Parts: sequence; structure tokens; C-alpha cells
Amino acid sequence: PVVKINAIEVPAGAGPELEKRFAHSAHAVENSPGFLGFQLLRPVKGEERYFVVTHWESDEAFQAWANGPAIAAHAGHRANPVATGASLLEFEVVLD
Amino acid sequence: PVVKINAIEVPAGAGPELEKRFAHSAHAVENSPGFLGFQLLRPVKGEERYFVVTHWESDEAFQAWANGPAIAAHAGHRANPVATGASLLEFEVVLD
Ligand SMILES: C=CC1=C(C)/C(=C/c2[nH]c(/C=C3N=C(/C=C4\NC(=O)C(C)=C4C=C)C(C)=C\3CCC(=O)O)c(CCC(=O)O)c2C)NC1=O
Ligand SMILES: C=CC1=C(C)/C(=C/c2[nH]c(/C=C3N=C(/C=C4\NC(=O)C(C)=C4C=C)C(C)=C\3CCC(=O)O)c(CCC(=O)O)c2C)NC1=O
Ligand SMILES: C=CC1=C(C)/C(=C/c2[nH]c(/C=C3N=C(/C=C4\NC(=O)C(C)=C4C=C)C(C)=C\3CCC(=O)O)c(CCC(=O)O)c2C)NC1=O
Ligand SMILES: C=CC1=C(C)/C(=C/c2[nH]c(/C=C3N=C(/C=C4\NC(=O)C(C)=C4C=C)C(C)=C\3CCC(=O)O)c(CCC(=O)O)c2C)NC1=O
Ligand SMILES: C=CC1=C(C)/C(=C/c2[nH]c(/C=C3N=C(/C=C4\NC(=O)C(C)=C4C=C)C(C)=C\3CCC(=O)O)c(CCC(=O)O)c2C)NC1=O
Repeated sequence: PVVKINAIEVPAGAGPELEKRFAHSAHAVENSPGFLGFQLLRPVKGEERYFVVTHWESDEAFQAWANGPAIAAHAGHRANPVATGASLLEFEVVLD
Repeated sequence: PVVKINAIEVPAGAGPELEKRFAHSAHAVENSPGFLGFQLLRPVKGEERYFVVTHWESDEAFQAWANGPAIAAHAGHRANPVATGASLLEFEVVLD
């Protein structure tokens, strides 16, 4: 499988907000094909960015999400966004 | 009216590609409400970024585009993008 990590940047004190958005909004992509579920990681030390860690059977699994329903997902939340940045770190799973 | 300028960053030699996309690939949003048409500016000196200069009757006119049909527009082109960056510079038209 592959892993996509998204380092999301959130101004101070808006992590609860960004958190309520994964909960009280649309945490729904677990029926995307090849999706193996994600973790949302709140930073405590070494870090100030939220990490979204997602596993997938393949990269084509990932691209089905990104290049399909993601471009149009969560329009309102992205029209009024709480995040101020992101980076997509992309890996191959070599051990477990 | 207001003016939104988008400094699009494009790697070397892909300005023709980004140009075919504004021409032969859906240059169409001139019937978006409050839209007053755009110019696409190819840089020659002082600059390496393409500028998209758009005028609008109001910012709400602009937001109708961005927060409406733009989050879902040109999906394929954004799935295979030729640009590597952008910035939204926003102004009020004070003289003309
Ligand atoms: C649709 C999927 C989508 C794609 C393909 C996408 C591409 C994309 N967005 C970026 C930044 C960014 N993109 C946005 C926001 C948006 N960008 C948009 O295309 C839309 C609709 C919004 C909605 C508000 C912001 C706020 C940044 C960073 C700006 C900053 O860091 O200040 C960057 C990199 C900036 C850089 O590296 O120089 C890329 C490649 N962003 C997306 O959300
Ligand atoms: C593929 C892994 C992945 C998944 C499945 C995912 C789901 C997801 N991303 C969210 C926020 C977000 N998601 C992104 C960016 C992205 N979202 C993407 O799917 C991709 C590929 C990017 C860009 C790298 C950003 C910037 C936010 C904060 C949105 C906000 O400000 O409210 C939310 C909260 C709703 C919201 O605020 O809009 C969910 C449920 N995010 C991920 O990163
Ligand atoms: C909320 C859910 C959300 C989703 C699902 C989303 C989709 C999304 N964001 C992307 C890139 C991107 N999107 C952003 C940032 C943003 N994009 C925005 O819509 C906003 C508001 C921001 C800013 C907070 C950045 C910076 C990238 C490029 C990430 C990178 O490659 O480093 C991409 C292209 C990823 C790829 O294939 O490489 C997608 C599909 N953007 C979202 O925000
Ligand atoms: C301001 C009004 C505005 C309009 C009406 C507009 C239209 C427009 N933008 C395009 C490319 C693009 N448009 C953007 C970004 C944006 N597009 C937006 O409407 C906004 C608000 C942003 C972000 C600030 C980028 C990054 C490209 C290059 C896409 C590519 O690499 O193919 C294209 C070419 C098709 C494509 O490549 O997808 C058109 C016709 N661009 C603008 O900037
Ligand atoms: C092609 C047509 C296209 C459209 C119509 C589009 C819409 C779009 N891009 C946006 C931000 C943004 N979009 C990008 C960049 C990208 N976004 C991408 O989809 C890709 C591939 C890149 C990078 C090459 C960036 C960097 C911002 C934030 C610009 C800023 O706020 O200064 C926004 C929010 C603008 C705002 O209200 O602040 C919209 C509506 N993005 C597009 O690319």
C-alpha cells in the first residue's frame, strides 16, 4: 500500500475548529475504492501542523479520490476555511 | 468595481500550454454575474508569472465565481496541472 500524509496548517486555537470539521461535517471517504482509512493527528511536540495520515491500496486508489470527488468536496468549508496551508507528503509502505 | 489579479507560476516553456488552456480549453465565465471580463497577460520583463486580471462589480460578484462554480471547474486541468503556484492579489479600483 501507499500512504499520503497531509500537513495541515491552522492558526493558533483553530485546531478545535478544524477538528469539529472532521467530526461535525463530512468524514466520509471510507467507501472510496482502495481507501484504507485515515488518522487525524493533533500535534503536541516537534510540531504545530495537523497530520492527516491516509493509507491506500495503490496510488490509483488515491487519485480516484483526489481527481474525482475531492475537487468538489466540502465546498462551503473551503469557501470559509480554517486551515491556512497544506503539504502532501507521499510515501510507499516498506515495513510494518 | 474591484479587481482580482492572479499571479500564476508556470515552469519554463509551459506558458504556451497554460495559454492553450485559457484559449482552447473553456475560457468561459463571462456570463458569471457581476463579471466584467479578464485579461491574461504574458510576462516579458520584470516578471515570470502569468497575470490574470479580472474586474467585477463587487466582491460578492467575485465570490459567486470562487465559492460557486470555480471549486468544481476544469477538474481535468487541475488533475494534470501546468501551473505550480498562484497568488490572489485583491484591489479596489480607485481611478480609471
Ligand atoms: C480542488 C483541488 C485542489 C487542487 C488541485 C489544489 C492545487 C494547489 N493548491 C495550492 C495552494 C493553495 N490552495 C488554496 C485554496 C484553494 N485552492 C483551489 O484550487 C481551491 C478551490 C481552493 C479553495 C479555497 C490555498 C488557500 C492555498 C495556499 C495559499 C497559502 O498557502 O497562503 C497548491 C500549491 C501552492 C504552491 O505549492 O505554490 C496547489 C498545487 N488545491 C485544491 O484545493
Ligand atoms: C486524501 C487524504 C485526505 C482526506 C481523505 C481528507 C478528508 C478531509 N479533509 C478535511 C479538511 C481539509 N482537507 C484539506 C486538503 C486536502 N484534502 C484532500 O483530500 C487532499 C488531497 C488535500 C490536499 C493535500 C485542507 C486544507 C483541509 C482544511 C479545510 C478547512 O480549512 O476547513 C476534512 C474536514 C472538512 C473541511 O474542513 O473541509 C475532511 C473530512 N483530507 C486529506 O488530506
Ligand atoms: C477540505 C477538504 C479539501 C479537499 C478534499 C481538497 C482537495 C485537494 N487539495 C489538493 C492540493 C492542495 N490543496 C492545498 C490547500 C488548500 N486547498 C483548499 O481547498 C483550501 C481551502 C486550502 C488551504 C487551506 C495545498 C497547499 C495543496 C498542494 C499540496 C502539496 O502538494 O504540497 C488536491 C490535489 C492533491 C494532489 O493530487 O496532489 C486536492 C484533490 N482541498 C481541501 O481543502
Ligand atoms: C480570478 C478569476 C480567474 C478566472 C475567471 C480564471 C479562469 C481560468 N483559469 C485557468 C487556469 C488556472 N486558474 C488557476 C487558479 C485560479 N482560478 C480562479 O478562478 C481562482 C480564484 C484561482 C486562484 C487564485 C490556476 C492555478 C490555473 C492554471 C491551471 C493549470 O495548471 O492548468 C483557466 C485555464 C483552464 C485550466 O488550466 O484549468 C481559465 C479559463 N482564472 C482566474 O484566476
Ligand atoms: C484551473 C482553474 C482553477 C480554478 C477555477 C480554481 C479555483 C480557486 N482556487 C483558489 C485558491 C488557490 N488555488 C491555488 C493553486 C492551485 N489550485 C489548483 O487547482 C491548482 C492545480 C493549483 C496550483 C497550480 C492557490 C495557491 C490558491 C491560494 C491563492 C491565494 O489565496 O493567494 C480559490 C479560492 C480563492 C479565494 O476566494 O481566495 C478558488 C475558488 N483553482 C484552479 O486551479
